[PDB]
Amino acid sequence: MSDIGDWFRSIPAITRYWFAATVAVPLVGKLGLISPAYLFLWPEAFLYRFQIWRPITATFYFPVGPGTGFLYLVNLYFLYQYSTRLETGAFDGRPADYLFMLLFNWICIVITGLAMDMQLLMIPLIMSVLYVWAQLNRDMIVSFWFGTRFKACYLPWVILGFNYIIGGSVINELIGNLVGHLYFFLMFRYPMDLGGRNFLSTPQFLYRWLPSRRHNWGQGFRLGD
Amino acid sequence: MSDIGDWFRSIPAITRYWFAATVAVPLVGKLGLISPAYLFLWPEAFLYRFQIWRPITATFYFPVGPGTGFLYLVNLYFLYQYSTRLETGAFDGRPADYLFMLLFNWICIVITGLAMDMQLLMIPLIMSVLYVWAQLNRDMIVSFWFGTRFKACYLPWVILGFNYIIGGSVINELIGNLVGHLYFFLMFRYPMDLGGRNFLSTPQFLYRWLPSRRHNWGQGFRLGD
Amino acid sequence: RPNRLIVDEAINEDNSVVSLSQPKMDELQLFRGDTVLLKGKKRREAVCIVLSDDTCSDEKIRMNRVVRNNLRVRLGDVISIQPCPDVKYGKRIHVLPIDDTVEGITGNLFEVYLKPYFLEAYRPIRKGDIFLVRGGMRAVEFKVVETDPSPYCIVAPDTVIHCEGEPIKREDEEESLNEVGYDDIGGCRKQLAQIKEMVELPLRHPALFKAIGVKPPRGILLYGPPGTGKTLIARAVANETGAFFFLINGPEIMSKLAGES
Amino acid sequence: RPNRLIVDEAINEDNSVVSLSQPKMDELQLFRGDTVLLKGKKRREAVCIVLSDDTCSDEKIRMNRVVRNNLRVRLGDVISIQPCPDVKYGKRIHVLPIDDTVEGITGNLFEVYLKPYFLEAYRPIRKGDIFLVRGGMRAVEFKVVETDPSPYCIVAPDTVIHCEGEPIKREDEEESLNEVGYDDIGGCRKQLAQIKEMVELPLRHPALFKAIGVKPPRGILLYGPPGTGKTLIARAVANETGAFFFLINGPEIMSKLAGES
Ligand SMILES: Nc1ncnc2c1ncn2[C@@H]1O[C@H](COP(=O)(O)OP(=O)(O)O)[C@@H](O)[C@H]1O
Repeated sequence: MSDIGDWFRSIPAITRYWFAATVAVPLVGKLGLISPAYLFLWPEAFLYRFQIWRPITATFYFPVGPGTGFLYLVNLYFLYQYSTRLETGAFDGRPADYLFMLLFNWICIVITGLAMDMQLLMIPLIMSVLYVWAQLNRDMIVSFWFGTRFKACYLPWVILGFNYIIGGSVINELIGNLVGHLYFFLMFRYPMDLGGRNFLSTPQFLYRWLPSRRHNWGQGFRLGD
Repeated sequence: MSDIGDWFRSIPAITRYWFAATVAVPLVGKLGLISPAYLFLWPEAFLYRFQIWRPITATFYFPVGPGTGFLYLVNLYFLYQYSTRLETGAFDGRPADYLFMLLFNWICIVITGLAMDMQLLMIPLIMSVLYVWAQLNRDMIVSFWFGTRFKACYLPWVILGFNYIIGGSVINELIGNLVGHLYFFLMFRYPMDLGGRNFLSTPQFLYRWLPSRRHNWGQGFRLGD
Repeated sequence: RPNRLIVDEAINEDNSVVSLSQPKMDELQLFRGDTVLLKGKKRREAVCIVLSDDTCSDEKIRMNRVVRNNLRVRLGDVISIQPCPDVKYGKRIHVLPIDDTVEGITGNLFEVYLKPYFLEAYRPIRKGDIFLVRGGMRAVEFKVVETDPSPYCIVAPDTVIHCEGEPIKREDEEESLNEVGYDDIGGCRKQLAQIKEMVELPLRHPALFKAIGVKPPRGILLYGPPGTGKTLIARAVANETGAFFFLINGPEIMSKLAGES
Repeated sequence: RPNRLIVDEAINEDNSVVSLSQPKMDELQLFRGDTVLLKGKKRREAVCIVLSDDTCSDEKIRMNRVVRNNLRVRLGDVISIQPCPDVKYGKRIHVLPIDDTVEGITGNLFEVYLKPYFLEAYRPIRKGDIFLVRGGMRAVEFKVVETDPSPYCIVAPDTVIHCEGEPIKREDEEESLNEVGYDDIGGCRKQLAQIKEMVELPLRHPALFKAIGVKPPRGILLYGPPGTGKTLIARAVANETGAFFFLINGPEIMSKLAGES
């Protein structure tokens, strides 16, 4: 009996595909089929020549070694265990908005990585989605296997400390928190603060590809008397 | 009481001549009695020169140093603790079969290692033996230490991940799992769900070299076409 | 703030009635047959029909198990009540049967259960409610997943009821209505009253009891003939007051093995 | 229930074939060369291969004498047929000759009978079956006592068979789990009636009884003077209704070994 197959199939399509790519790419990179030096998002190479090969893959790639196994494991664990939780709430019947948000965050993070020198654009996206989930679930008593009474909207800073003490590259996670805050301010707080038209409008292309699932009334019978 | 002698005698035949071997070859390397440079299975010299001693000896040696002994110890422990199970059940009344499958595994692994540029050989063969045992004993329940309830047909993948995250060198377990799965098709699954003719028949000279048990139902014959 | 009241057991078995004392109705300007809104814990809301009762005191409000479960409150707690005569007749309601009651029915649910229950009843309903309907040999439980208008609506003869769809799984909040409560015990009024008296404070407000500095009872011996319903009494008390009922069996502990019992 | 089927005489004499009408195979979605399971009375099972026949009626199944003996039925009876696509290729079997067929043969049975019969035959067999082979001058009767895997297998060219052993008798011990039923009980009319009344429903139709929601009996105590044959009563009831009667003796359970009882 394929427990793994059923567990994979119960996952939502968005996060199943994201998780599958994020797990598959590092194995291919380490396996030696393609040299890892071809996927690092070098700013000068992209600036001078076109080099459309490495603007996107550096997000999904990670050169795992015997120094960062724990970091990789905890990052993928949090990604898997919070993407589904975000799916259950908020964007529960509107996956198009979810793709819109992820694309917005990815474009902002790749632009700021073009400006800065960071090479592996995988942690910041997870940090941004975790930050937005924490900020959209405030005043909730969160507790992991040993957490006693940890409060919400503080987990991003706890993982900030955890990642800073275990490893380094604090700039990427700060900029991830920054882009998450920017999206949260411009998506939900903007209409209730200024009342203007939503600048974050999803075009109809995603609706064509991913139409939102509405109610299914079915057939009914009049009660009468 | 000489526990060494009694324990050695209690060990079944074939493993008794394997285990000791793989704990005696490294000593010669470590004491420096024989130069280790002649014990690394260099493929190009094997192709050009004769180098007949390379495959038989390079599959029994592993350099041990500062902190690489733990993997050797755990691999040897698994080898013993699961080869005893493999001989006592399934491949029990066919001493030749337990040896024919080992030679088939060895031939396949040396072929694929000559194709590749791998140095050592015992680890993929151990993984192949463990996998061919695990695929035969599905629907069980075991635990290593932390009260975990993994069922079966997962332990090879679990230890694959364990070796992967803690360190590296992932090719030399996939190359063993693939060979084990190929043997499982060519031995059990293929001529049991479709009816194809057997391609792995143990030669009679092995039976005359090593006799078999006395079957409960007297003696049997093959039908054929 | 003359609106906080304490809940208590009810005598009427209808799922959309609450018993009140006449002075509270006079004070709150609530007339018989009016529909009122109730607010409780976890920001859950319900609607009820007010009925006058002499037995209940002014400070106590009588309600059955279904309404208390909807409000996610237990006995002796505090709730909020307000009037709301602005309810409008509904247009259409979508209901579904909870999965863990409907195992093996294979038939038309609307005619058997919903039509007799909703006929000439004018029961107010709200989105997300759970209501229990007695049937042939089971007690089905239905969940409302969609209504129009939302959330307040009234079931009227001119209504298109949709009840077709995949059964809903459990909410995972428990509150299974198939458990045992104070309504499943009869012929033991006095002893149940005594137990409910001297178990309540140590299990409801432990902080106040610790602050007072008074020793609570530590053991109770329920003795009687076998088959008179003692385990049921203990389970009902545990499920009503709210606890972590843990059952230890005699024979299980006795003959486990030699010393490690 | 389009599974009950009346029996009829066979046209072809092959052991492992049953003749089916075309609409029946269309209705059940069965194709030629596949395997099906036949179940009847006395908890007897068989495996067979579906074959086509225009002459045979839809409700009639054409089938020979050996399968009738295996299923312990007769003409005019009813047999249930079910699909079985998970038939599993065999590895080794043990076959023995019946006592009253090998009188004055004194030869090797592997090549005279078994080899001609089993070549390119693809005949599925089950444990405990009895089958006949026609050869030189005698109809040799053979019994299958084990198969790998059990109990379903298909004879294949790359299989090993064992037929070396003493000629086994016909039944020996196969009467306790057999014809014994209501016809072999005396002086228990009222008690047998009560047992049949309070045990028939929870065993013949368990799904319906579970669906209704009524507790089934969990214990029965047949008490009386020794030697009246109560174990025969229980065996008859189990063998008639259809169950897995599992006898447990007292003394053997008592003195097994200290604490392993
Ligand atoms: N009001 C009641 N008083 C006594 N028994 C009841 C009452 N209501 C139901 N029962 C029955 O009592 C049974 C449970 O008895 P139980 O507590 O196990 O007896 P004992 O305490 O002797 O073990 C239930 O199966 C239920 O049918």
